[PDB]
Amino acid sequence: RLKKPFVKVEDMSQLYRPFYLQLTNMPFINYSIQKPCSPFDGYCECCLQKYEDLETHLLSEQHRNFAQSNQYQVVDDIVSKLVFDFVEYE
Amino acid sequence: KKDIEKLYEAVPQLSNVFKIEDKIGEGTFSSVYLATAQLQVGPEEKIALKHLIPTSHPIRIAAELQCLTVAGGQDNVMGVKYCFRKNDHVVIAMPYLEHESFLDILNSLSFQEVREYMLNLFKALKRIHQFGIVHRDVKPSNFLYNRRLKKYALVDFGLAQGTHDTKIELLKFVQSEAQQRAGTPGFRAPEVLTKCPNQTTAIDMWSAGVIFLSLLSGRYPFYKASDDLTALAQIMTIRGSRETIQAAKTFGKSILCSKEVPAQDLRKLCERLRWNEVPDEAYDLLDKLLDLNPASRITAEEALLHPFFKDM
Ligand SMILES: Nc1ncnc2c1ncn2[C@@H]1O[C@H](COP(=O)(O)OP(=O)(O)O)[C@@H](O)[C@H]1O
Ligand SMILES: [Mg+2]
Ligand SMILES: [Zn+2]
Repeated sequence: RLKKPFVKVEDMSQLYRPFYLQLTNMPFINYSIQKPCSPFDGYCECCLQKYEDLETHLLSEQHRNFAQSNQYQVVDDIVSKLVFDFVEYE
Repeated sequence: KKDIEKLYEAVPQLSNVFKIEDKIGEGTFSSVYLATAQLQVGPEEKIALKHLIPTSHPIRIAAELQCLTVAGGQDNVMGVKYCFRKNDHVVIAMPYLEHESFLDILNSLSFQEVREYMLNLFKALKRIHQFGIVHRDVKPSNFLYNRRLKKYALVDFGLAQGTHDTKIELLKFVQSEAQQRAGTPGFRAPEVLTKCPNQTTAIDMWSAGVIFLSLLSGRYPFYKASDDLTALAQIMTIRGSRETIQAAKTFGKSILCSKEVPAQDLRKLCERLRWNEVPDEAYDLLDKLLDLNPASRITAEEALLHPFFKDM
């Protein structure tokens, strides 16, 4: 079936879908190429949504709602554990 | 430059504390700035401001912070001075460690410097592993090295996960990569590349082996691959396709490969690629770090006891 060369990986217990690699050629160790060359030479977690423009997603109301909520208390809990030792200016 | 101004705007409190000079890092999850601040205690200090992408979940941000707070500041693991937040904008402040580019120093390290580098990487890995942190992104850009000062720092816990019995509480709430946040394919262990559900601290030891491989062969990046299976194909060409298939069976993965390729002798591989008197213990340690079986792969603690590191 599969055109060569190929690599195929599957889970022995059906947990994953099979996946594949096919290239023109398998990796070849190239000792002739000079050092240091290799011898072989978005989504928002907060809103649980794929976005197209970071800046515009950030400026959306659903992102604004999450950003200005109690959700970062987990971060503030740690920060309150740290000593501030910089000089602060007004 | 507009980045500097927009960092100030997103986190106004930074204005009162830091003179932000330069942008010294960028990745998909963070930008890093170099800054100057005054310490209450007296001197000025150079500071690294790590600005996390505002899309990161609070749990992910908190987890990295917690790794820095709890495990860091000791044994070549970066620590944290403070952390600043306005809303979804979170900036971690760390001591700035001036460091070499890995490429630039690669072909100029003495062999003794290569031993020290590795010894110091294993101290950091030992530290984090005692806390049950799997780093998941060990590679030269996350291991900072100051050649002049002989100073070393493991950074970047943005991809970290917890072992089953992790001491970092927040890491329990971090979605597993195999369950659901991907590193550089070329530093990822076969059990990561094959999406093994069980990924232990052993994956970090593999990555240290890849670094060690670069050091011994003078080639960086050694595995140059844009995806996981290409890196796996390249690993098979080094460690042998038969040997890789056998080992993968032991962790519940079945690999089929078109061309059978033989395992390479590590010494001859590195020597042909690349000091006059590299001991056998170096290639023996390398062989253990690049153990295809994650159960038998050497641990950070055992690595520090390895004959390669007598007497240091
Ligand atoms: N404490 C620090 N001192 C000096 N440089 C740093 C420090 N932290 C990060 N950097 C620089 O910024 C780069 C990116 O930081 P890192 O924490 O790895 O985040 P990411 O890889 O997500 O961009 C690093 O590879 C390093 O060069
Ligand atoms: Mg990094
Ligand atoms: Zn969002």
